[PDB]
Amino acid sequence: SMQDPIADMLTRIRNGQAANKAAVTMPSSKLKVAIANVLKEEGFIEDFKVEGDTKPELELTLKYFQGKAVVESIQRVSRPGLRIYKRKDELPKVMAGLGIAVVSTSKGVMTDRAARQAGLGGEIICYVA
Amino acid sequence: ATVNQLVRKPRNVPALEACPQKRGVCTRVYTTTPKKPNSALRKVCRVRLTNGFEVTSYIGGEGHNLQEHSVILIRGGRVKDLPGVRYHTVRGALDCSGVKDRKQARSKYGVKRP
RNA sequence: GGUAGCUAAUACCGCAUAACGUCGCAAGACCAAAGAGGGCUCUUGCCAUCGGAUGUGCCCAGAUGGGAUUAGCUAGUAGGUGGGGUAACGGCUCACCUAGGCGACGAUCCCUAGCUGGUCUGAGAGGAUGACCAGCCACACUGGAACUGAGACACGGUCCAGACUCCUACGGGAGGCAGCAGUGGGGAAUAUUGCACAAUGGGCGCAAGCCUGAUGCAGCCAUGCCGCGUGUAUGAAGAAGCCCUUCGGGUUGUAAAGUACUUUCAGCGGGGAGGAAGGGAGUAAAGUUAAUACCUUUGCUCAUUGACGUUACCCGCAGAAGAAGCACCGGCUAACUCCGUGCCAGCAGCCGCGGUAAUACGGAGGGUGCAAGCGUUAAUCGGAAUUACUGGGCGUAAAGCGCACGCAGGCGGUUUGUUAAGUCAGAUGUGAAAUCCCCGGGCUCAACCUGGGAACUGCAUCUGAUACUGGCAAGCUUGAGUCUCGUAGAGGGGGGUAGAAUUCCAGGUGUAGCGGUGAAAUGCGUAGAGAUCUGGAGGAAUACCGGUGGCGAAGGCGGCCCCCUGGACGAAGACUGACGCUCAGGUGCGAAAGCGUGGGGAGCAAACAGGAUUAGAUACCCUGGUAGUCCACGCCGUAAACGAUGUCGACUUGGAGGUUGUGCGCGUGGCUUCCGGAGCUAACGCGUUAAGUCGACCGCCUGGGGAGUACGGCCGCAAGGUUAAAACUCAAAUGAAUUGACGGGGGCCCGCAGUCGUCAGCUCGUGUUGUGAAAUGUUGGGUUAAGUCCCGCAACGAGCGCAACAUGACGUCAACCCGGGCCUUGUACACACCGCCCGUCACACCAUGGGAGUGGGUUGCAAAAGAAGUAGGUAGCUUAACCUUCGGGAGGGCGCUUACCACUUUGUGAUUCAUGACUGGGGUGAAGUCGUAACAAGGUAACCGUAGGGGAACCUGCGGUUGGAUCA
RNA sequence: CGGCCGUAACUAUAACGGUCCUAAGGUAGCG
Ligand SMILES: CN(C)[C@@H]1C(O)=C(C(N)=O)C(=O)[C@@]2(O)C(O)=C3C(=O)c4c(O)cccc4[C@@](C)(O)[C@H]3C[C@@H]12
Ligand SMILES: [K+]
Ligand SMILES: [K+]
Ligand SMILES: [K+]
Ligand SMILES: [K+]
Ligand SMILES: [K+]
Ligand SMILES: [K+]
Ligand SMILES: [K+]
Ligand SMILES: [K+]
Ligand SMILES: [K+]
Ligand SMILES: [K+]
Ligand SMILES: [K+]
Ligand SMILES: [K+]
Ligand SMILES: [K+]
Ligand SMILES: [K+]
Ligand SMILES: [K+]
Ligand SMILES: [K+]
Ligand SMILES: [K+]
Ligand SMILES: [K+]
Ligand SMILES: [K+]
Ligand SMILES: [K+]
Ligand SMILES: [Mg+2]
Ligand SMILES: [Mg+2]
Ligand SMILES: [Mg+2]
Ligand SMILES: [Mg+2]
Ligand SMILES: [Mg+2]
Ligand SMILES: [Mg+2]
Ligand SMILES: [Mg+2]
Ligand SMILES: [Mg+2]
Ligand SMILES: [Mg+2]
Ligand SMILES: [Mg+2]
Ligand SMILES: [Mg+2]
Ligand SMILES: [Mg+2]
Ligand SMILES: [Mg+2]
Ligand SMILES: [Mg+2]
Ligand SMILES: [Mg+2]
Ligand SMILES: [Mg+2]
Ligand SMILES: [Mg+2]
Ligand SMILES: [Mg+2]
Ligand SMILES: [Mg+2]
Ligand SMILES: [Mg+2]
Ligand SMILES: [Mg+2]
Ligand SMILES: [Mg+2]
Ligand SMILES: [Mg+2]
Ligand SMILES: [Mg+2]
Ligand SMILES: [Mg+2]
Ligand SMILES: [Mg+2]
Ligand SMILES: [Mg+2]
Ligand SMILES: [Mg+2]
Ligand SMILES: [Mg+2]
Ligand SMILES: [Mg+2]
Ligand SMILES: [Mg+2]
Ligand SMILES: [Mg+2]
Ligand SMILES: [Mg+2]
Ligand SMILES: [Mg+2]
Ligand SMILES: [Mg+2]
Ligand SMILES: [Mg+2]
Ligand SMILES: [Mg+2]
Ligand SMILES: [Mg+2]
Ligand SMILES: [Mg+2]
Ligand SMILES: [Mg+2]
Ligand SMILES: [Mg+2]
Ligand SMILES: [Mg+2]
Ligand SMILES: [Mg+2]
Ligand SMILES: [Mg+2]
Ligand SMILES: [Mg+2]
Ligand SMILES: [Mg+2]
Ligand SMILES: [Mg+2]
Ligand SMILES: [Mg+2]
Ligand SMILES: [Mg+2]
Ligand SMILES: [Mg+2]
Ligand SMILES: [Mg+2]
Ligand SMILES: [Mg+2]
Ligand SMILES: [Mg+2]
Ligand SMILES: [Mg+2]
Ligand SMILES: [Mg+2]
Repeated sequence: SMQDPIADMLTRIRNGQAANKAAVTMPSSKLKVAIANVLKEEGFIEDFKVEGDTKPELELTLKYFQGKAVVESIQRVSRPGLRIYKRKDELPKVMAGLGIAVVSTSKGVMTDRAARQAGLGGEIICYVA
Repeated sequence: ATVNQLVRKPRNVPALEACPQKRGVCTRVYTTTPKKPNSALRKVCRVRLTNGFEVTSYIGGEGHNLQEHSVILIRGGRVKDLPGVRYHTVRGALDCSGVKDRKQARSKYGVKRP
């Protein structure tokens, strides 16, 4: 059964980029939208939008630069079978700072850089580069 | 292996008894043929050690002085072309004499300096 | 030791006193003490109570080895009430009451073990480890016990017992180095029967001081770490002597000598810190005080205290004098020659080296690396991502349970609220010192010593945050499920029935053969077979349809009809509201063979018999033929039970089919087959039915063997299944693919069918393909005597051959039959089929299973036993302190007795170790014997399970698999 | 429900072979 919707979102992006899809759609959730917001603000995806009400669908517009997909890697870190939490000092650097780690903190989902500047740890959702 | 599986279930010289040498008494002294592709009369001896283990030991160098009831110091070291020979005799220790007329690698054959 | 007498106290005992003490609700009641010293005064001690500090006892949580081939354990056991007990809570103890308590988050049992700070290794995470130094614990000849005491159940105390050993007048007595030194013993291996309390600390003492094997030092040992020396400069004669040499020379080697010098360290002789603070003397003033006393304190001055020690260190003397070795030089790996040897002698970490020109053995010359050390062995981590948390795998290399259901467990769609367990933030406390690290400081430097910091990643508590996870509450419909209508199907169970055929029986016709094979023979037949026709009996299986077809969880399921019954799928809604996924253990299903009981038995056919074949033929072939194959019921629980591919979910270009629904040629579902894209893969290949990209959960792997074996457990009627090691042994085993060669594989051709061979081959450059060995070209369609020529073609060209003008390509042999060419295919071959290779048997050695038994260790259970001690009781005996009416009394002691309990004894189990006639296989070891099972279609395709048979590999039956060649 | 003789790279033994004969030469197990 479906036991990790976030890993599914990341995979839809990974597989979408590898297949040169313009957009990818999926069942929405508040956490998926929170992650989509971070990906947009850091410039990994172009745009997102939620459509529906009873069964909302999240669409992500993927971005390509010089033919190549911009999301070169995207990996689930914390997962249902093994949750991963880090203190502020132990927050991971992705690609020596050139990538992002998405972190769920008590002040919402944000990048590792924003968590570190806010002085927060949290759950490491995924690495993006 | 999954994390849950690991949580449930996590990941040649025996007669010396982890000593550098052992003393022993020669119970038989003989020659034996090496395995293929080698040919020689290789000088060995069965040795009962002070800990009660009986083992075959190799006698190295050119010419030896060991009988039955000779008291020798063995060390680790197999002889590749004698299966089941896992120990060497120390030359120039206890009864076992130094090799006669050696001039190079003298300290390996118990030979005092000319 | 005993007896009698005598004597002191800070020994001992009342009495008095008695409250911020004890008991008590209160009223009350009750409890202590010691003096000594200096000259009344000071100092010190004594008692009580409440505090401090320190030490110690006790409780809780988490953490701290291995084993399930230990799953149940527990009766003071778990809790309660009350009495007792302790410094103190407490089953600590006892009586009674309740029937609890512990355990898969591993109790109980077994094995190993002192724990920690740290230490070694490692980039880290880990792994290994706990010697020295410091914290904690435990023990003191062995077992037990208490006494004294603030503290002990006491290392150099007591008592008892035991095992030892020693003194004795034989009656009895004595002892405990795991203090320091030392001895014997064990061992590969670990030091002097030293000096001193001078320093630091400890005991006692007002102090002086005494004691202190703590400690400070010295001795021994290259055991380690660190520092220094063993000369320095010059010096061609390129001396001899080496060694090598194409005899030119080269190299050692400026090396030596010779000549200038230097003198650390060692030796010898002279000077000289520091570790010494203090303590002792009278004097100085002030404070206590009747006092300018004694005492206290601080100053004051004078002597004096060092085990180390002939100290560190300094100065002087003499002279290169007294001081260099060890390993290595085939690759890995820094360093090469000659001589000796000739698969010998020997080397070896691994691969290997040695059979007459050995950089590998042994010596030498030269060289390389380390250096007062160097090597070797042992041991740990590393490299090893080779147990993979960080950080691995499972189609074919080792690895997906045969398939399913499912409890525990893990995981969990979406929204809101709440909570704040996880998580996060901050603060506080703690995290000993040493060690590590950083910046400094001190020994001439270094090692070493040392100041401050950082660190100690942790733990706890408090206060906050609320995204995510969890809890709780309320929902939602998208996952999952229910209902309605219909569809296809060898899905299952039961019963019936049909037609074809085989065999048999009866009878007719008919007459000499039939049957069988490579060829035969056995066999059947004139007692009439075989053939043919008619009638009958009986069993088993269902031609065609039929299909990479369908159904089933898998195993599996096939004529037709009925009865009972399971699942799947589609359409259109409605309904429930996360009800889900996975699943250790558990449970069920599970081909064929096999087993049990009862039936059945046509055909087929293990075994078996005969006939052949063959060197033999326990086979293949032939003629027969029993179990079995069939049915009922029960068991077995395994297969190459395979897609060699676990289940569930999501996502990611295409093409061509099959099958089965359904909506309007065009859609849309389910199941299924082939090809192929990205991607993935060692490659082969896989490729929306993934071996791609992800998530959840499970199963499984960790070199080849030994071995899926032994032992133990469980299961089974048995056969056996299941769980599952170790010693030992090798440096490989293995997968995929490549070039050859080879095939009793295929296709196509050729030849009277030195060498192969006058065969038509063999190669290269550049380009391209492949991770790569390699490939392409050179293959293909034709044609030729010919890689001859033409045409096509990721190849484009070129060379040697052919041809042309006897001529022998590159190389090989360390010279239907035969030979050869081209393409393709299988291969376990590469010494290339004259290949490789299997098992019994024989011999040697090694480890090991079973085994009548034999000898120990540990331990359960049931009893016996009862030293000493402590406690309880007490007819007897006895008595310093208190009381007394002087008779005694209270209280005590002894003895006796009871309880608990050590030694020890007996019986009976368990477990473990050692050993054992004999017996089973296993492993290793150039060239043994018997065959030839496997690899090619391996000459009968191979293999899996099972059964039977056989000297051995194996053979045969039944079902299964392709991991089988062949088809022109 | 059998004789005879030979045969393994140390011996020893004989998995093996030959030979003769039988209706068939005693299997498993046990000794
Ligand atoms: C100690 N431990 C529990 C061992 C273990 O883990 C085993 C295992 N399969 O994992 C055992 O089999 C193990 O439990 C076990 O049973 C062992 C043995 O049975 C034997 C036997 O019977 C004979 C010789 C050697 C062994 C052994 C060394 O393999 C034993 C090892 C045992
Ligand atoms: K050799
Ligand atoms: K108790
Ligand atoms: K109680
Ligand atoms: K540790
Ligand atoms: K003891
Ligand atoms: K005391
Ligand atoms: K002292
Ligand atoms: K891992
Ligand atoms: K929450
Ligand atoms: K479950
Ligand atoms: K039959
Ligand atoms: K390839
Ligand atoms: K599983
Ligand atoms: K092994
Ligand atoms: K080429
Ligand atoms: K061929
Ligand atoms: K044996
Ligand atoms: K035994
Ligand atoms: K065969
Ligand atoms: K078989
Ligand atoms: Mg007193
Ligand atoms: Mg009183
Ligand atoms: Mg085990
Ligand atoms: Mg076992
Ligand atoms: Mg009580
Ligand atoms: Mg308690
Ligand atoms: Mg111990
Ligand atoms: Mg590492
Ligand atoms: Mg210790
Ligand atoms: Mg430990
Ligand atoms: Mg006391
Ligand atoms: Mg004592
Ligand atoms: Mg003592
Ligand atoms: Mg001692
Ligand atoms: Mg000894
Ligand atoms: Mg003394
Ligand atoms: Mg080199
Ligand atoms: Mg030579
Ligand atoms: Mg080692
Ligand atoms: Mg490792
Ligand atoms: Mg691996
Ligand atoms: Mg295989
Ligand atoms: Mg395999
Ligand atoms: Mg399977
Ligand atoms: Mg299931
Ligand atoms: Mg959730
Ligand atoms: Mg919290
Ligand atoms: Mg510390
Ligand atoms: Mg919540
Ligand atoms: Mg049906
Ligand atoms: Mg039936
Ligand atoms: Mg059957
Ligand atoms: Mg039967
Ligand atoms: Mg037949
Ligand atoms: Mg037959
Ligand atoms: Mg199996
Ligand atoms: Mg099958
Ligand atoms: Mg199949
Ligand atoms: Mg399998
Ligand atoms: Mg199907
Ligand atoms: Mg494909
Ligand atoms: Mg077995
Ligand atoms: Mg078993
Ligand atoms: Mg060619
Ligand atoms: Mg040509
Ligand atoms: Mg061509
Ligand atoms: Mg010519
Ligand atoms: Mg040709
Ligand atoms: Mg045995
Ligand atoms: Mg008694
Ligand atoms: Mg064969
Ligand atoms: Mg065959
Ligand atoms: Mg085959
Ligand atoms: Mg088997
Ligand atoms: Mg047979």
